[PDB]
Amino acid sequence: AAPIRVGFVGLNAAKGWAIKTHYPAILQLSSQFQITALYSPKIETSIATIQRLKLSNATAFPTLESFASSSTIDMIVIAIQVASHYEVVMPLLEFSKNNPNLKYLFVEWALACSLDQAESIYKAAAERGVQTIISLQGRKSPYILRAKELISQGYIGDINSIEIAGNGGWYGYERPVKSPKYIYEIGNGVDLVTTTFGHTIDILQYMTSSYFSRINAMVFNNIPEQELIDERGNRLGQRVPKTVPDHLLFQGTLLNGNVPVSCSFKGGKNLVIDIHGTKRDLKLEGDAAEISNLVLYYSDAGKEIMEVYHLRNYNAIVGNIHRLYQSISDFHFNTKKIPELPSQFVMQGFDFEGFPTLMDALILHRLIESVYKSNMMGSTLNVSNISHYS
Amino acid sequence: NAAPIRVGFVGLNAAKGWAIKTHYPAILQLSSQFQITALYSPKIETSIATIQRLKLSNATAFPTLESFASSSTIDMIVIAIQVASHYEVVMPLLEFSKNNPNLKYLFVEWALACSLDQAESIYKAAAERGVQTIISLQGRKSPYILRAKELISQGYIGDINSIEIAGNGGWYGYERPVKSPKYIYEIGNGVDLVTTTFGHTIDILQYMTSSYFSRINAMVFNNIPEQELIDERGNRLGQRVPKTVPDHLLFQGTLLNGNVPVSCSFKGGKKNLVIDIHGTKRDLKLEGDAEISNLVLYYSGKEIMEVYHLRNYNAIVGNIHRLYQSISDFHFNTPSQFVMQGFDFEGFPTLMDALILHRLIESVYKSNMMGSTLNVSNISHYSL
Amino acid sequence: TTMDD
Amino acid sequence: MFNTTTMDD
Ligand SMILES: NC(=O)c1ccc[n+]([C@@H]2O[C@H](COP(=O)([O-])OP(=O)(O)OC[C@H]3O[C@@H](n4cnc5c(N)ncnc54)[C@H](O)[C@@H]3O)[C@@H](O)[C@H]2O)c1
Ligand SMILES: NC(=O)c1ccc[n+]([C@@H]2O[C@H](COP(=O)([O-])OP(=O)(O)OC[C@H]3O[C@@H](n4cnc5c(N)ncnc54)[C@H](O)[C@@H]3O)[C@@H](O)[C@H]2O)c1
Repeated sequence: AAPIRVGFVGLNAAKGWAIKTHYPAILQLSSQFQITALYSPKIETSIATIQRLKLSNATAFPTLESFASSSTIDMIVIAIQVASHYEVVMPLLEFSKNNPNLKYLFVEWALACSLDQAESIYKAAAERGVQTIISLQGRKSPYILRAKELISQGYIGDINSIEIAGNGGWYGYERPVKSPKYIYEIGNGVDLVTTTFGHTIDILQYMTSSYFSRINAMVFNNIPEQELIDERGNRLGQRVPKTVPDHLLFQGTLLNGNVPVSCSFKGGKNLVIDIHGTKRDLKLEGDAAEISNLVLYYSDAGKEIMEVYHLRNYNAIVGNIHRLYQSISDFHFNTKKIPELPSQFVMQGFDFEGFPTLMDALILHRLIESVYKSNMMGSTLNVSNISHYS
Repeated sequence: NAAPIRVGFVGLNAAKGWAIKTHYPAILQLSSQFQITALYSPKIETSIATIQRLKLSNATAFPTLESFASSSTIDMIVIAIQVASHYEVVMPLLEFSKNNPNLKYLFVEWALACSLDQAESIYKAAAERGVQTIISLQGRKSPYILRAKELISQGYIGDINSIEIAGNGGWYGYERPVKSPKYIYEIGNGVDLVTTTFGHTIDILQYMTSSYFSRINAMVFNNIPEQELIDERGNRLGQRVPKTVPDHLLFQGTLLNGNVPVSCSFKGGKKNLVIDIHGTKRDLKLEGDAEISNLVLYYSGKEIMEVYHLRNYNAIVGNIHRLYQSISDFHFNTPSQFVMQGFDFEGFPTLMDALILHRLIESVYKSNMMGSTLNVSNISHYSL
Repeated sequence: TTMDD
Repeated sequence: MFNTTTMDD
């Protein structure tokens, strides 16, 4: 019937992730989403934001307490630094018992700075009985879904093997004197493994509809000191410490078919995912949330066939969050009208419809932990039970 | 001393085999420097047949290993037989060879033996015999391997930030030629994805980068236990055969020099090879369609790609040719012998080089079994 | 860029 | 050549 009332923690018109992605989506989908509540530590900014965006329905709350309690909210969105997720969401969840209308809790990836915090958060979310949503928007990319479709329909045949090559961000030999210090210190929830590799390995499991059984990882900090740089792209003859990793080696096996997976992630061509099937090979590529290109190959007298799938002018960064929101709306308003559906689901798993949940994020955090665990202990781990309960 | 190296062959056969396609054509070209004086087969009729088909005007067909290995008409023995028979033939041969004061070189094909144990015994015995040894790791003589090795060593690409390797190898995929030896598909017979395709490749890698590994981790697969037989047309004969050798190898590790990350994937199928070396100043890529064909250099408001490709270079016979060349040069112009080539440009790979490689290959299997990352930084100094 | 968070 | 060449040893 009526639009979904959205309360935002982390929406800021001046800066941040939510203004570039979440807002533009909620803007397009005004018929279905409405922002009714903002919370910042500084109330002046919440208010400033409401005026710059002319949020004719937004109320700027002064406290987490007040915000989380308000019954003018159907969905809360958390879009703040990962290091503050746990400290803000655990309280918020307690307070939120004073809102009978709360239905959805939407949290950005990563969920927390550690598997422990992530478990606590998931536990608490369940106790609260709301539907949850994590921001693994890769699951909504047009490329990922076509690939998944092709694969699940037998178009490449059985998966023989997979290779992944990846590039990570500012974890090369250089750092913008701009970018913060919290990005480059371990345990703050943002890094090569948790982020770049997290998003990628997830879409891999999702496209192939399989989890891992065994994995082995080596994690590197071969670049402990980074070279600062300006906006011109020139070095400022200044060095800064970096405790987060600059390289990740990862190999493992998928449960379904015991498929070999070789992966390399570097800190500095953004992304290549090579899936070799018995009938066709499938390749996904990137440059500069993309993923921007999908390619399929087939093999006196032989024929070769190349299928390219490319959306000419597509903005993945806003594109994927959009489709995530759209997918939440289609679930709420039941656009494909299936009267026979309950109001809530634990996880998406490998289903096409719906969206990733905190349970999906938890499983991922479990896989991330196991990676680090593998590296330190220097051993190959059996991870095939991760993804059992909660 | 102005005299040609007199060569005794075990495994030279004019009808079939590796040595006829590679070793012989080389020895043919280099007649001024190499001469075949002795053949041994289990069947003397074939040794003789070979001598006549090739008009080996100086060849004597010996009836027994004993007689062959003892003959003093031989300066270099070459072993080019199935890997599974190396140990059983070389250990005796080495004993007998004490009756030849002229023996100077022992040349053995890769792989050395079916196991690290056999390989150790063989190396031990080779040392006790005091001859110069040579293993057939001929990639160490590829023009491409050498160019890449130079560029790298002259700092032309900067520091190595990371390495990726992708290989396809042999008939270890879904299909297998109907006329094809059963033994090369049963594990422990010295021929397989790891020992062979990966052996040769990882070796040239260590050689190009002048570094051994410190830590490694491997997963080895047999996801294809039954293979589909095929004819010469390339069509399936609706028949299946067991295969206990691997169809996939995952390998990751670190090089000692610089602690460089190395990601490797090897598949059983049938783009042969890509070796991607990422340096601080440039990228270097080696490709093939498992004998390297092509070397690419990438550097940098403008981008540059440079391709080094020799034309009419046959790598199969050419790299083996070049190995005999360096053995010839050695016997004639130039320590009297060495332990190993290590990362040197000149000289040739020896049994010690092969041993170190067998040690790494053993570790690969050990890592897969133990299920843990291993420290291999000592295998270039002493036992595993 | 804001995407590096 | 879809046969077992001598190089496959
Ligand atoms: N690919 C992706 O899905 C993607 C990309 C980038 C960032 N992210 C995630 O989105 C989240 C937000 O990133 P960001 O750079 O916008 O973070 P941010 O902390 O800078 O933005 C949150 C905003 O909320 C306010 N705020 C800051 N700390 C707060 C606190 N503890 N309590 C209440 N309000 C607070 C501030 O005004 C800030 O502008 C992070 O978890 C990040 O990992 C995801
Ligand atoms: N370096 C490379 O890239 C490369 C490539 C292919 C093969 N090889 C190696 O070359 C060697 C020879 O391979 P091959 O397939 O030609 O061997 P092969 O056994 O099939 O042929 C060698 C010949 O030696 C004779 N012979 C066989 N068994 C013998 C024994 N027990 N005692 C004495 N003589 C015997 C036979 O006449 C046979 O024709 C093997 O070690 C193989 O691994 C190396």
